[PDB]
Amino acid sequence: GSPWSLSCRKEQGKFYDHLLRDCISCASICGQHPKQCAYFCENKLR
Repeated sequence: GSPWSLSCRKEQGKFYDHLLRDCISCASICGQHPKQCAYFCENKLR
């Protein structure tokens, strides 16, 4: 269905950035990440 197939899982939490077409993490960008990674370090959680 979706284009989510070339993603990579190095840690427990991660995500796929379309605009980048690559697999980006959420913990590595804590504090300066999109809304998708809000569940890691943001109002959604912290």
